[PDB]
Parts: sequence; C-alpha cells; structure tokens
Amino acid sequence: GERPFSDIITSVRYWVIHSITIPALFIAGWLFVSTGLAYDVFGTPRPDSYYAQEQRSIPLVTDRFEAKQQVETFLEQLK
Amino acid sequence: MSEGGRIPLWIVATVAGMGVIVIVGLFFYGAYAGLGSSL
Amino acid sequence: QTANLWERFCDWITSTENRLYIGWFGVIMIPTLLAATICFVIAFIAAPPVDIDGIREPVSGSLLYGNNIITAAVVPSSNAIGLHLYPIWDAASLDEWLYNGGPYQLIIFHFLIGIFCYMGREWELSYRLGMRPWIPVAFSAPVAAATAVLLIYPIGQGSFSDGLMLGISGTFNFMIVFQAEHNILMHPFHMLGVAGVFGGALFAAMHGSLVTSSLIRETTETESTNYGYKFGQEEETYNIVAAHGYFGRLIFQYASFNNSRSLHFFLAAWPVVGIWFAALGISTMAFNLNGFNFNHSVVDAQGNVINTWADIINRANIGIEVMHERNAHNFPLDLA
Amino acid sequence: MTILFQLALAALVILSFVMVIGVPVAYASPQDWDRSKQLIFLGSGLWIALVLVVGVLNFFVV
Amino acid sequence: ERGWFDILDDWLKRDRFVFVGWSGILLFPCAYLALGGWLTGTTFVTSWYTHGLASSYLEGCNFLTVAVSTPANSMGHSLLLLWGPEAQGDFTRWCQLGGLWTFIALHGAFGLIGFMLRQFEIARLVGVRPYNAIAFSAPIAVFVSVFLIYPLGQSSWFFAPSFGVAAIFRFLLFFQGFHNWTLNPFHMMGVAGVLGGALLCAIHGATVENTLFQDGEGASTFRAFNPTQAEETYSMVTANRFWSQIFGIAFSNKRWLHFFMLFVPVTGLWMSAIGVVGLALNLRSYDFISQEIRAAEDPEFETFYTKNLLLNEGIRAWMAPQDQPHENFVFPEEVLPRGNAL
Amino acid sequence: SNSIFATNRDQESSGFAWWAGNARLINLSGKLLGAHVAHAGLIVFWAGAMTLFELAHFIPEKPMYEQGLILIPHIATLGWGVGPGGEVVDTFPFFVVGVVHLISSAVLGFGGVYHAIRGPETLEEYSSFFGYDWKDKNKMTTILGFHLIVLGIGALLLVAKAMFFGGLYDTWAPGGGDVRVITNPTLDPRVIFGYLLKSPFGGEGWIVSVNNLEDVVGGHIWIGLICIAGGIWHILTTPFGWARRAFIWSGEAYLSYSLGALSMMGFIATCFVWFNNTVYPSEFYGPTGPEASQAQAMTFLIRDQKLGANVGSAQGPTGLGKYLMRSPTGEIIFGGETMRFWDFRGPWLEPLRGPNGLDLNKIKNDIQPWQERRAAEYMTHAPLGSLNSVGGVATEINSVNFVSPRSWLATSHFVLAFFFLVGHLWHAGRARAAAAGFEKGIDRESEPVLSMPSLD
Amino acid sequence: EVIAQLTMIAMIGIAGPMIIFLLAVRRGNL
Amino acid sequence: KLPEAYAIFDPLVDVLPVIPVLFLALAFVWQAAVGFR
Ligand code: CLA
Ligand code: CLA
Ligand code: CLA
Ligand code: CLA
Ligand code: CLA
Ligand SMILES: CC1=C(/C=C/C(C)=C/C=C/C(C)=C/C=C/C=C(C)/C=C/C=C(C)/C=C/C2=C(C)CCCC2(C)C)C(C)(C)CCC1
Ligand SMILES: CC1=C(/C=C/C(C)=C/C=C/C(C)=C/C=C/C=C(C)/C=C/C=C(C)/C=C/C2=C(C)CCCC2(C)C)C(C)(C)CCC1
Ligand SMILES: CC1=C(/C=C/C(C)=C/C=C/C(C)=C/C=C/C=C(C)/C=C/C=C(C)/C=C/C2=C(C)CCCC2(C)C)C(C)(C)CCC1
Ligand SMILES: CC1=C(/C=C/C(C)=C/C=C/C(C)=C/C=C/C=C(C)/C=C/C=C(C)/C=C/C2=C(C)CCCC2(C)C)C(C)(C)CCC1
Ligand SMILES: CCCCCCCS[C@@H]1O[C@H](CO)[C@@H](O)[C@H](O)[C@H]1O
Ligand SMILES: [Ca+2]
Ligand SMILES: [Cl-]
Ligand SMILES: [Cl-]
Ligand SMILES: [Mg+2]
Repeated sequence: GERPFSDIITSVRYWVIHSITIPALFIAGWLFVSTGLAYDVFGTPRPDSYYAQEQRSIPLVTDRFEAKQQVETFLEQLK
Repeated sequence: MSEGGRIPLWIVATVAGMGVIVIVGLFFYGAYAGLGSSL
Repeated sequence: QTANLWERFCDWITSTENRLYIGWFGVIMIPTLLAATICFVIAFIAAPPVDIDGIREPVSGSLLYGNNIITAAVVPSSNAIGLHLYPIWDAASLDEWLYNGGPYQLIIFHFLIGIFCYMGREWELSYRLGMRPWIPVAFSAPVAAATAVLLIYPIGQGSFSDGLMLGISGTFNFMIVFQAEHNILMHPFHMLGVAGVFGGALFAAMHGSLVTSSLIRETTETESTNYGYKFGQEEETYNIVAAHGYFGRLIFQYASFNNSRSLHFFLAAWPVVGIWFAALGISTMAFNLNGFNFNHSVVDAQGNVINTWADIINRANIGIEVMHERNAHNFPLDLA
Repeated sequence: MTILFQLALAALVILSFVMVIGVPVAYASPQDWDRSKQLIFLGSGLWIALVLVVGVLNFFVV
Repeated sequence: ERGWFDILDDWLKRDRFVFVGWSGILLFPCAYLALGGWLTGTTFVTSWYTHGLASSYLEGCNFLTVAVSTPANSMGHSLLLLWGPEAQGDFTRWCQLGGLWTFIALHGAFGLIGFMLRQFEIARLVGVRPYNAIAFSAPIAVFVSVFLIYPLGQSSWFFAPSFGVAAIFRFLLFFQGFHNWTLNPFHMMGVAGVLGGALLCAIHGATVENTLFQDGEGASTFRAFNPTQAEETYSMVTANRFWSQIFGIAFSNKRWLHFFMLFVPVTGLWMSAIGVVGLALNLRSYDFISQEIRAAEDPEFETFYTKNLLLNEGIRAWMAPQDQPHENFVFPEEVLPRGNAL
Repeated sequence: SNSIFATNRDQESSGFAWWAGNARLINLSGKLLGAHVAHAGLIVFWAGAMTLFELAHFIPEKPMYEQGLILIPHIATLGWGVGPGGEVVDTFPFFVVGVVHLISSAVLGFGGVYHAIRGPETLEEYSSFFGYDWKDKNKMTTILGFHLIVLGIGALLLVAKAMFFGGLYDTWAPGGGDVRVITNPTLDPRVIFGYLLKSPFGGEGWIVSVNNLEDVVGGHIWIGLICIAGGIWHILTTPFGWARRAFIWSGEAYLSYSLGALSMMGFIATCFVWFNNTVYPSEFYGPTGPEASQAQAMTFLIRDQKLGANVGSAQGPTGLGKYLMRSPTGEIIFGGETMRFWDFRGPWLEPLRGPNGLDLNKIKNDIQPWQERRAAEYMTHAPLGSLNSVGGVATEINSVNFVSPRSWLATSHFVLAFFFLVGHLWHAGRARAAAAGFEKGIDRESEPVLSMPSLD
Repeated sequence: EVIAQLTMIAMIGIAGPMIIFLLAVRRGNL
Repeated sequence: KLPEAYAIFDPLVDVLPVIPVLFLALAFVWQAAVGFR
C-alpha cells in the first residue's frame, strides 16, 4: 500500500530533501574521524599510541576484574 | 513535487553508480597511501 | 555393403534406445574411464610405495602397504620425472614404473580424457533427445576444477609430483601446502568459490524447503507425501503462488522469484559461476599470481609493524612452508 | 616553436573531444542532418590535418 | 471491544512491505544490533589490548583484514556485559576489553532465534508447511556449536572465531594445526553435504532450464512462464530419460527431488556441528594409533597421514607465540621444527 | 512514432532480451559490420593508449619486468629501441607504435560508429559484394579467403622485419643477447612441421620449444604462404559434400568454431609465455619459473664453491647430490627441487653444458661474473608474487613491488582461454539446437521421448 | 599531477552519458 | 617518460587506458535510457 521506491527516488521532493541530508551525514562522519573523536569514543590507539618509546611489548589485558584499571595503567605509560 | 519519474531513473542509476565507483576508488587509493599502505 | 554395415554401427552407437547412451564421445569415454578406474582400484589396494618428491623417499599409498581408507592414495609421479610423460613402455620394468609413480599418470590422463568426453556426451544425448544444450556448461565447472588440480597446476609448477594426490589425506596435503605457497584463502577467486558452494548449499536447501513447504494435499495421513506426485503428470505438484507468498513475506516481495524459469536459471548459475572462479583460482595460482599479501601492511608512527589477522595467517603459512617436504629443499627459496 | 607545437596538439585534443561527442549525436539526430554532415566533413578534414601538423612539428621539438 | 492483545496481534500481522509479526519484536532489534555491532567494530574498534592486533578501518585494515575480535583469554567465558564487573559501565573500556564480541555473538544468537520464529510465523499465516524453518536449523546448529559451544569447552571466548574475513581464515588453519580437523569424519560428512548440496543446486537448475517446453516464440525463454499456470514448465519425463542414460539413475518423483535438495546440505551442516562439539573438548580425530605405532618403529614408513601431521606441528610451533599472546611463548630459534634449508 | 517499441531494437521485434541484445544483429549485416569495426577500434585504441602509458611510466635504466610492462616488451622483441643485452637505446620507436595505433583507432571508431548507427542496417540491398547470407557457403568461404590472405601478409611482415628492416632481438646471439638480422631462415619442412608433431610433454614441449630465430622466421614464411594459398583456394572453391554434411552452417555455428579456435590459441599463448624464453626474452619479460629455480641452484653452487666446496662430490641429505645429480636418463643437472626443471635452457647457463649435461670442469673454472650476476638477478625476480603485486613467496613481507610480466600474461590468457572454451560450448550447443529447431524448448504436442520405447 | 588526472577522467567520464542525454532530449535514434 | 615536449599531456596519458572500460559501462547507460526494451 506504500509508494514504490522507483516513484520516490525519481521525484523532485525526494532529491530536494536528500541533496541536503545525505551530504550532511557524510560530512558529519568525515568530521567524526578528522577531529579525532572516533579515537577517544572507542579507545583505538592513534599511530603514535601503540607503544611507548622504549618498550616494544603489547599492553595485553591479563586481569579479568581489574582489566579496566589495567588498560588505564597501560595508557598512562604512553605519554 | 512528489510525482514519480520527474527525474529519469536512468539518470538516477548512472549518477548513483558513478558515486559508488568514486567512493570505492577512493578506498582503493587508500590501500596505497597512509595507514595500511605498508609504507 | 561397407556403407550399410557402417551406418548400422553409427545407428547403434548413437541410439536413443541403449540403456546407457554410448555416442561418439562415449566411444572415447568408455575405454579411457575403464582404464583409469581399473588402474586406480588396483593401485589403491596394492601399489608399493612411490617416490613422489624424487628424493628416494617412497611414500606408501596402498591399503596392503599399511594404509586405511582415509590415509591411502595413489601417489603422484616422481619429481625427477617432472612433466615428462612416463608410460609403462618407457620404464625398464613394472617394478621401476611403480617406484616412480607411473600409475598416477596413467590414471589422471585417462580420467581427464574421460570426463571431457563425459561432458561432450551430455551435449550429445541432449541433441538426440531434442533438449536444450547447456547441461554440459554446468558440468564444465567441476571439469574445470578437476583439470586445474590434475593438469594446470602441475604444468605451472613444472611437475606432476605437485598435482592433486589421489586420496583423502593426500587431498588435505595438497590443500595445506597450497595455502602456504599461494595464500589461497586470501585469493578472491577462492572466496568466490566458497560463496559458490556455501551459496549453492543454501539455495538448494531454500529451494527444496519452499517447494516441499507448498506441496498440494494429495495423500492420506498414513502414506508418504511423495505418493502425491505421479511420474509424468502434467500438472504442477506444489502451489508456487503459495511458495512465493511465503518467501516474499520472509524477506520482501520483490526479493522473491515468481518466475520458475528465472529461479532455476539462478540455481544453475550461482554454483556454476562460483566453481568456474574456484577453478580459475587454482589455474592462475598455477602461474604464481597469488592471494592478497597484507603481511606487515599496518605500521605505527615510529615504523613498528602492528600485526593484523593477515599476519597471524602468515605465521601459520610459514609453519607449513618450513615443514613440508622436509628433505627436499637445499636452497633458501621454494621457487616451485 | 615548442609552444606552437603544444598549441597544435592541444587543438587536436580539443577537436577530438568535440568530435567524440558531436559525431554520435549528429548521426542519431533527426533534424539538421544536412548541416551536421557538412560539419562532420569539416571536422574530419581538420582532424587529419592536425595529426599531420603535429606529426611534422614533432621533429622540431624532439 | 476486542482486547489489547488481539488489537496488537492485528497490527503486528498487517500485510506490509516488511512483515513484522510477534517474532519481529525479537528479530529486528537483535539482528540490527548484531549487524550494527559488526560494522561499528570493524570500522572503529581495535584489538590491541585483547590480541595485539589492529582490526579496524580506522587503524588501516581493509575489508579482508578488519574484524571484531574475541576478548582476551583472561576474560574467561565472561558475558562481558557493558554494566558487568569488567567494564563497569565504561563504553570505551568495554570496547577495548572485547565486549563487542559477546555483544555480537549473543544478539546474533537471539536474532537467529527470531528469524526461525519468523519462518514459523509467516508459514502459519500463509498456510504452508514450515520446512523452511526446519531447514534453517542447520545454520543455527552451526552458529551455536562454533560460536558458543566450542569456546565454552575451551579456556575462554578468546578461542572462538573472531568476526572477520581473515580472522575466520586464521580459525580454519588453527583447526587444521591443532585439531587436525580435516581428518574428522564429521567434518567430512559436512563437506559432502555442502558440495553435494551445491551439486544438486547446479544440476537441478541446469536440468530444468534445458528440458523446458517451448511455451513461447522468443529466443529468450523466461517470458514463456506464467505463475498461475497448472502445467509443469519443463519435461520431467525427458529429464528422467536423459539422466537415466547419462548417469544410470535419475529422479522420477519431483517431491522426493526437492526434499532431497533440503536433506543433503541440512544433514551435512548438522554433522559438522557434532564434530565441532567434540572439538570443544579437544576430542579430536587427531591420529590413527596403528599408523603411529608403525611409524615410530619403522623410520622408512611414510603416508600422507604422517606428512600432514608434520605440517600441523609446523603450524602450532610457528603460529602459537603470536596467536596465543597470553601464554607468553618464547620459542628460541633452535627449537622450531623445520625441514632442510627452509 | 512516439512509441518505445516502434523500432526493431527490442525483444518484441527481435525475440532477444536486452542481455542478449547483440544477437539481434545476426541478420543485420550493416550494423553488425559497424559493431565489428568499432570493436577493432577498441583493440587498437588499447594497444596505442597502453603503450603511451607504459612509456610515460618507463624508467629506461630499470629492467622492464620491474615496471609492469607487457607491450614495450613486445616492441623490443622485434628489435626496436634496444641494443646489446636488451638495454634501451632509444624510446622513440615505442612512442611511434603507441601514437600510430592510437590515431588509427580513431579511424576504426569513426567507421564503426558510422556503420552501427548511420549507415545502411543491412548491406544486401546496397551491395552484392559486401552483402552476405550466413547460409551462402560460397560467400562465407570467400570472406574467409580474403581474411586468410590478410593474415598471410601479416606473417610476412614479421619476416620482412626480421630479414630486411633491422632484424629481431636474439637472446641467443653469440657473445650475448643482441638485435640480429636473420639471413638464413629455416625453410626445411622436416624442421618446421617437425615442431607440430612433437609431444607437448616435458623435454619436448611441442611448438613451445622453438629455441632459435631462424626457425621462428622460417615458420612464418611457411604460415604466410600457406595462408595466402588457402585464401586463394577458398575464394575459388565452395565446400565439398563431406564438409557440407559435417558442419552446421549458420552465423552462430561459425562464431562457435572461432571461439574454440581462439580458446586453443589462448591456452597455447599461456604456455608460450610461461616456458619460452626465445620469443619472450627473459631480458624483457623476466626469467621463467624454471629459469629462476635453476638460477637459485646456480647461485648457491657458485657461492659455496667459492667457499671451497667440491660441488661434484657433495652428497645432500637424501643421498642425491646437493648441487649436481643425474636426470633419469643420466644427464648432469642441478640438484634439489629444481631437478624437475632440467629441461630448462637459457643463454647464461648453456656455456656450462656439454654433451653429458653440466660440465664439472667448466663449472669449476669457467663461470664468469656476468653469469653470477644473471643468476642472482633471475633468482630474485622469480615469477612469484601476490595479487596486490608484493613480490616473492606468499610468506614474504611487504617491500618489493613485483609481479612478473610472465605471470600477468599467463594468468590473464588462461582466464580468457577458459571462458572462450565455455563460449564455444554454449554457442556450439545452441547452434546445433537452433538448426534442428528446438533451441526454444520441447514441443509439447511432439515430445520426442514420448515416442521412444521405455528404457526398461 | 593528481588534479589534472581527476579533471581529465571527469571530462572523459561525462562524455559518454552526455551523448545519451543529448540524444534523449532531442528524441534521437537511441 | 614521454618526450619532454609531450610532458604536459602526462596526466591525460595516465587516464586513456581505462576508456575501453567506459564503453562497456556506456552500453548500460544507453540500455537504461531505452528501458532495457
Ligand atoms: C529483542 C530485544 C533485545 C534482547 C532479547 C536483547 C538481549 C541482550 N542484550 Mg540488548 N539491546 C536492545 C534489545 C535487546 N537486547 C536494544 C533495543 C538496545 C539499545 C537500547 C540494546 C542495547 C544493549 C547493550 C548496550 C547491551 C545489551 C546486552 C544484551 C545481552 C544482556 C541482556 C541482559 O542482561 O538484560 C537483563 C534485563 C532483562 C533480562 C529484563 C527482563 C525484565 C523481566 C522479564 C521483568 C520481570 C518482571 C516480573 C514479572 C515482576 C515481578 C514483580 C514482583 C513484585 C512479583 C542480551 C543478549 C548486553 C550485552 O550484549 O553484553 C555483551 C549489553 O551490554 N543490549
Ligand atoms: C563492443 C561493444 C559493443 C558494440 C560495438 C555494440 C554494437 C551495437 N549494439 Mg550492442 N551491447 C553491448 C556491447 C556492444 N554493442 C553490451 C555490453 C550490451 C548489454 C548492455 C549490448 C546490448 C545491446 C542491445 C539490447 C542492442 C544492441 C544493439 C547494437 C547495435 C546498434 C546500437 C544502437 O542502435 O544504439 C543507438 C545508441 C546511440 C545512437 C547512442 C550513441 C551510440 C554511439 C555508438 C556511441 C559512440 C561513442 C564514441 C565515443 C564516439 C566516437 C566518435 C569519434 C570516433 C568521431 C550496434 C551495432 C542494438 C541492435 O542490435 O540493433 C539492431 C540493440 O537492440 N546492443
Ligand atoms: C591481457 C590483459 C592484460 C594483462 C595481462 C595486463 C597486465 C598488467 N597491467 Mg594492464 N590493462 C588491461 C589489460 C591487461 N593488463 C586493460 C584491459 C586495461 C584498461 C583497463 C589495462 C590498463 C592498465 C593500467 C592503467 C595499469 C595496468 C597495469 C598492469 C600491470 C599490473 C596489473 C595489476 O595490478 O592488476 C590488478 C588486477 C586486477 C584489477 C584483477 C582484475 C580481475 C578481473 C576483473 C577478473 C575478470 C575475469 C574475466 C575477465 C571476467 C569473467 C566474468 C564471467 C562472468 C564471464 C600488469 C603487467 C599497471 C601497470 O603497472 O602499468 C605500468 C597499471 O597502472 N593495466
Ligand atoms: C572491414 C571493414 C570495412 C568493410 C567491409 C566496409 C564496407 C563498406 N563500407 Mg565502410 N568504413 C570502414 C570499414 C569497412 N567498411 C572504416 C574503417 C571507415 C572509417 C574511414 C569506414 C567509413 C565508411 C563510410 C563513410 C562509408 C563506408 C561505406 C561502405 C560500403 C561501401 C564501401 C566501398 O564501396 O568501398 C570501395 C573501396 C574503396 C573505395 C577502396 C578502399 C581502400 C581502403 C580505403 C584502403 C585499404 C587498405 C588496407 C586493406 C586497409 C587495412 C586496414 C587495417 C590495417 C586495419 C561497404 C559496405 C559506404 C556506405 O556504406 O554507403 C552507404 C560509405 O559511405 N564506410
Ligand atoms: C582460418 C582458417 C581456415 C578455416 C576456418 C578453413 C575452413 C574450411 N576449410 Mg580450409 N584451408 C586453410 C584455412 C582454413 N580453412 C588454409 C590456410 C589452407 C591451405 C593449406 C586450407 C586448405 C583447405 C583444403 C584443401 C580444404 C579446406 C576445406 C575447408 C572446409 C572444411 C575443413 C574441415 O573439415 O576442417 C576440419 C578438419 C578435419 C575434418 C580433418 C581432421 C582433423 C584432425 C582430426 C584434427 C587434429 C587437430 C590437432 C589436434 C591440432 C593441431 C595438432 C597438429 C598440428 C598435429 C572449411 C570451410 C575443405 C573444403 O571443402 O574446401 C573447399 C578442403 O578440402 N581448406
Ligand atoms: C554496537 C552498539 C550499538 C549499535 C550500533 C549500531 C546499530 C550501528 C549501526 C551501524 C551501521 C548500520 C553502519 C553501516 C555501515 C555501512 C557501511 C560501512 C557500508 C559500506 C558499503 C560498501 C563499501 C559497499 C560495497 C559494495 C558491495 C558490498 C557490493 C556491491 C559493490 C559495492 C562496492 C557497492 C548500540 C548503540 C546499540 C549500543 C553500543 C553498542
Ligand atoms: C556501436 C555501439 C557501441 C560501441 C562503440 C564503440 C566501441 C566505439 C569506438 C570508438 C573508438 C575506438 C574511438 C576512438 C577514438 C580515438 C581518438 C579520438 C584518438 C585521438 C588521439 C589523440 C587526440 C592523440 C593525441 C596525442 C598525440 C597525437 C601524441 C601523444 C599525446 C596525445 C595522446 C595527446 C556501444 C558499446 C556504445 C553500444 C552502443 C552501440
Ligand atoms: C609460425 C611458427 C612455426 C610454424 C608453425 C606452423 C607451420 C603451424 C601450422 C599449424 C597447423 C597446420 C595447424 C592445423 C591445425 C588443425 C586443426 C586445429 C584441425 C581441427 C579439426 C577439427 C576442429 C575437426 C573437428 C571435427 C571432428 C574431429 C569430427 C568431425 C566433425 C568435426 C569436423 C567438427 C614454428 C612452430 C615452426 C616456429 C614458431 C613460428
Ligand atoms: C583518445 C583521446 C580521446 C578519446 C576519448 C574517448 C574515446 C572518450 C570516450 C568516452 C566514453 C565512452 C565514456 C563513457 C562513460 C560511461 C560511463 C561513465 C557509464 C557509467 C555507467 C554506470 C555508472 C552504470 C550504472 C547502472 C545503470 C546505468 C543501469 C543498471 C544499474 C547500474 C548501476 C549498473 C580524447 C577525446 C579525450 C582526446 C585525447 C585522446
Ligand atoms: C506481553 C505478554 C502477553 C501475554 C498475554 C496476556 C493477555 S491478558 C488478557 O488480555 C485481554 C486483552 O487482550 C484482556 O481482555 C484480559 O482481561 C486479559 O486477562
Ligand atoms: Ca519493436
Ligand atoms: Cl608435505
Ligand atoms: Cl632446493
Ligand atoms: Mg590508507
């Protein structure tokens, strides 16, 4: 009972709306990365943040219940 | 405004496909530059 | 008359009344498949060990020489032979021929001729029956795959000692070495192959279940529903409109086939194309154009490699590489 | 001469791009075929001439 | 006056572009979160703290190497809930600890339940027998045995498959090197069901398409079919004669044919699930004892079976230090098994 | 008029859906001529544009095979642009070949577009010479004859190049690879056609074994005359009764025959570029697989002998010689896994070979630095590499951007030859079914199997 | 070089669909 | 490299090889414009 998609995406109204919303969503996703926010939301290392300068060992989690505090310690040893 | 077929579907398909090609082409470019390039 | 007696022969060869169709392709197929089968059965049971890698290290393949069904194989001809044709009459003795893997060459060359003629024979009978002609196009997919592992890969690598070994554990050996030497798992044609066989199995179950789901009631509660269809009846045995009404609601309407001809073309095309690509994977890794290599592709700001799952695959590949054919390499690169 | 050569080749590139679009359009267009046929002749002769011009001029910069 | 339950039932079962149903209340959120979790993790989330691995587009991986990886072995079989005692409500730490793996596995499991329920619900509403649901039990047995039972038998979720293309390839090779999984007859039956199913798919589609009746004038023959027609569109009699003369046997019963197309891949996947349940316990088909007795006593006895074990030993020794980092393996160069030169 | 179905370019008029739309051309000789000429333009376009791309990317001091080149190697093998050892002395011939093909593609494209959309759709009303009926067997053999003559001239152009216009690059030239004018082509049919009767198996290699330019040139003298003679033959004759009864006579049947032919040629080309290093010189294409494997054994023989090893008496772990062993017929060959490659022959190695195989005295005393260089180069440019062009074995780390031209050319042409065999089967089966009148399916009122006795 | 390359392939890439569009508006012999 | 006089046309030469691919793509634009009739 709904309009066929081919009628919708060949209409001017569809493209007036989405000529704004699609680029806006694309740009917001771009900025989510380019501002660096994606790194901090998800906790992903930046290229300079996998290792400290002297050690070459992986900050592997070894403690189930203090893993959160263990990650927090591995991160403070970077800067 | 809501009438179907004001913008011919063959043009919609062509432009949309070119958009897909551009974005996928960008991803293949990124395989050779910056992160993941082995360089 | 010669022409009459010959035409009687042609009529019998091409007869649609023989219980098994012979045909002109069958004139080649029947002797070659018989030779390959007889040699394979005898060799699988009784052949002595074979020096597959040409290093005087004979591998036992036959049941009588200490194998079970899972470990037995007919072992490829020796690496010392390479791609040379090694028929019985080029050997000084049957003893020599057996040591050097003669049976393997006899079997695979007769088998390959036989399956190519089997494919042509599928065309031929369809022509005699007034059918459309493309069943052999579907069968060309398994034929291409068999030809890739028994013929093209050894040609590319310069030796039938690297072709598929004719046994269950021998097949696994071929696969594992292949992964170390070509990273076939990271090759997109093998990926298409997997989509072909995973998808073929999926679509078989899907199609089977949808037709079975909408069989028209024609039997009592006691008898098998299979009795509700009689061989050669004119009417369809299931309600394809009911089947489509279910599947179009399961996903969405336009994702479902209502055209049975389109549906069955898709069932043919998906696994066939997938296996074509699988076969082309083996046939192009035969010339060492190998799977994607992302070993050490990710590097941090200083230059340290950050491993990915691709690097873990590489560690397994190395373990296979260093162990395989452990007495056969004297120099640092395995170049074939 | 190096710039003059670069001009003749640029002209050939531009004329080519005009012909690549203009010829199929003209060949499949109903109206103005009489004017189109004359222009396709003119473009084709000019194209051939520019190929020869570039070919000759090549040997004064290479 | 109808009653809110029946009024809700009415709306849930409305014939619309996307059928909802009662089953959709379970299906749609769990499927969406499982898919959304995988896209989120493969796009943005690392595996540095659980595996020592980069695993996202953000870090430089591509579509073949991104993954949502399992938690660290030290997590055991923790449900790893966002609000649980490991992440304690911290979304960022939860991601770094691998919570998206259990997030995807568990929403994925309940989504698959929702989908099978959808198959039942739609079949009941349309009035067809629920064989499609029954066939789907095979994907479910595979997912449950591989992603849940197998790690539950091992030390931790760490050894479950990680959700990624290359990660899955690693899982295959791990199963070869450690379990000798190719030697397992339950895997072999699985292989037979998958390859046999693909064979049936191809041969049935090809046979129908090449025994069509001429029901139109076009050289393209798809248009000469009508969904409401009573007649078979291809000749079962001619197809039966063809295969009888080519191969020796042929289908004669269309109902059996289509049930068999379901039976073969469904049974094969079910058998492979049983073998993986054994592997959860390391109950492998690893060796043939008689082969090992003979080879240990007779250094000239060699089969393809002993050749493949040497490959397995190579896989284990060369992949384990990086693949099992919680073990802190240090294997000095001199102990690594390897043949001559390589 | 204003109707979408008003032309003959739809399924309603033609009986063919859009995805089989070029089948609508079977009986439209004019437009089908356009399609063929336009397609020829595409081939010529690619040859020209790809050469200019290669030349623009070309660093003349790196080997071609380090640079992803496949066309410049073809031009260089004809003796254009190169000197001793395959060194590039002048890139202008590469430029000329690229430009002239690119310019020519415009003429072919012009004629193709003209015939395809503007010119007469069928030719028969316009010209009895250019019009044709697929079922006219004499017209078919006449057009075949014209094209056979064209092909014979083409083969004689290679001969003309080799004998009168600078010669060819000869990897085997005494004193080192160099361009050489061929003055004594092999005309003896026992040699030329002897190649055609050689086994394709190892140590024989059928025509892929051709190993000197005199046989190559003489072979093309033979093919040239054979094609011109056959072309004259087919213009002056029509098919004999035995041929008429053996073949299907339709456009699609003729297409299927050519597809089987091109598939076969594609598989042959695959093996030619994989094994042959005479008409695919390793200086331009890189070493063959066999060559690079032999070069590794040669490299470590040289190294270890320099350290004091007696390579003739060195027993390897298996009991076979670590460096040198016997082939199954006794010839002295390199040991290790490269025992399989003992049929290999190349100019850097043959100075070490005598009547008994590799000569231990020459190995001990006469290996020159240029041979050590060539073996190290070829060992390290073995035709192994990943799809993303990471050179080396599959376990190699990223660093070397390399896939051999031999691998690119072998794989592409196997893929193409394979699908062309599938196309042969498709169109051959369809042409049979269409000639017999059941390509659209079984007649319900006249189903052949229903008139046959049951099998049992 | 990369701005020039992208502009060339943009002009070349539009040319094809431009031919179809021009013939469509002119009601040509598509 | 191209002869130096042609160097300004380097970016054009870089893209020409893909044009044949565009012809296959163009067939589908054209077929879409006539409705795949
Ligand atoms: C179909 C809906 C659905 C289902 C079945 C699940 C299931 C799950 N979710 Mg997901 N989730 C959903 C939708 C769903 N989710 C949606 C829409 C969102 C976005 C808001 C999320 C966001 C989300 C996050 C962020 C997380 C989960 C997690 C989980 C897992 C743990 C859940 C848990 O412990 O709940 C416990 C709560 C309940 C079981 C509620 C039950 C209420 C009971 C029945 C009431 C009984 C009342 C009783 C009769 C009254 C008695 C009164 C007395 C006085 C007599 C589980 C697999 C966790 C996970 O995956 O960790 C790995 C996790 O971190 N979900
Ligand atoms: C090698 C590729 C190739 C070639 C040379 C052809 C050629 C042809 N096709 Mg086929 N086709 C192809 C691929 C090809 N096709 C593919 C891949 C498909 C599947 C999509 C089809 C599906 C198809 C169908 C369904 C039909 C054809 C038809 C035709 C013929 C008439 C076309 C027409 O009237 O268009 C009119 C279109 C226009 C007027 C638009 C412009 C077209 C021109 C040629 C573009 C030129 C561009 C070029 C850059 C110009 C350079 C100019 C410069 C040299 C001066 C023509 C001979 C038709 C036929 O058989 O007619 C009897 C027909 O019905 N084709
Ligand atoms: C015989 C065909 C052939 C061969 C052997 C080569 C080989 C090469 N090319 Mg060339 N090229 C070709 C045709 C070919 N090309 C064509 C048609 C074009 C126009 C697009 C070009 C344009 C071109 C450019 C612009 C460049 C090259 C480059 C190269 C080198 C790197 C290749 C690479 O990385 O590929 C990557 C591999 C792929 C992209 C894989 C493609 C897989 C396809 C899709 C499989 C298709 C299967 C089959 C055909 C379809 C079947 C469908 C089925 C349903 C029937 C290598 C020497 C590079 C170079 O180094 O130049 C100096 C380079 O920059 N080529
Ligand atoms: C094999 C390809 C081929 C074939 C069989 C034809 C056939 C035909 N053309 Mg077409 N055409 C072609 C290619 C072809 N053309 C090309 C490449 C172009 C672009 C230049 C054209 C442009 C074209 C136009 C504009 C016209 C035709 C016309 C005709 C018809 C009359 C021709 C005539 O009487 O010439 C008589 C013969 C001569 C005048 C002598 C020709 C000698 C040529 C030019 C040189 C040959 C040298 C050598 C063999 C070429 C090798 C090329 C190779 C390296 C690729 C005839 C059906 C006419 C037509 O259809 O009218 C309704 C017409 O007006 N053609
Ligand atoms: C493009 C090339 C070409 C094509 C398509 C044709 C096509 C034709 N020719 Mg012509 N021919 C040609 C070139 C060509 N010819 C040339 C260059 C010459 C001069 C030598 C001739 C001399 C010639 C003569 C004398 C005759 C023909 C005849 C014919 C017709 C039937 C031929 C036949 O039965 O083949 C199929 C071949 C056979 C049935 C013979 C058995 C084939 C064996 C079993 C195949 C072995 C293939 C082998 C595996 C592959 C290579 C290996 C080998 C080197 C060891 C057919 C129209 C006949 C005709 O009627 O003309 C009027 C005829 O009498 N041709
Ligand atoms: C997790 C989580 C969550 C959720 C989230 C979500 C839900 C998300 C979603 C997301 C999404 C939803 C995303 C998406 C993405 C997408 C993408 C990224 C895409 C891409 C694509 C492409 C790239 C394409 C490709 C292709 C193909 C595939 C085929 C054809 C061709 C082409 C190329 C087109 C929550 C909050 C609850 C909580 C926390 C946790
Ligand atoms: C029919 C048809 C078709 C097809 C078509 C075709 C295929 C065409 C072709 C065409 C062609 C084939 C074209 C070509 C062209 C070319 C040109 C136009 C060129 C030019 C050149 C130039 C301009 C150059 C320049 C230069 C020089 C001289 C030097 C160096 C540098 C440079 C490069 C700059 C289709 C599919 C669409 C479909 C429809 C129908
Ligand atoms: C250049 C050169 C050369 C020479 C070459 C030559 C001289 C070649 C020739 C070639 C030839 C001379 C070839 C031929 C071929 C033939 C064929 C390929 C045939 C086929 C056949 C067929 C296909 C048939 C079929 C059939 C049958 C069997 C039965 C009945 C029916 C029919 C008819 C269908 C050389 C190597 C010295 C060196 C390098 C360069
Ligand atoms: C040499 C030369 C030249 C030439 C050029 C040419 C020859 C061009 C052509 C061009 C072309 C030839 C183009 C084309 C294009 C095409 C396209 C761009 C297409 C696309 C497509 C698509 C995107 C599709 C889509 C779709 C549809 C439509 C439907 C179905 C769906 C799909 C999605 C598939 C010139 C002048 C520059 C000058 C310089 C030199
Ligand atoms: C969400 C769990 C639903 C379980 C079913 C509870 C039905 S409960 C039921 O509902 C009727 C209205 O529909 C009322 O008229 C009735 O009094 C009430 O008992
Ligand atoms: Ca019409
Ligand atoms: Cl091994
Ligand atoms: Cl070695
Ligand atoms: Mg990047």
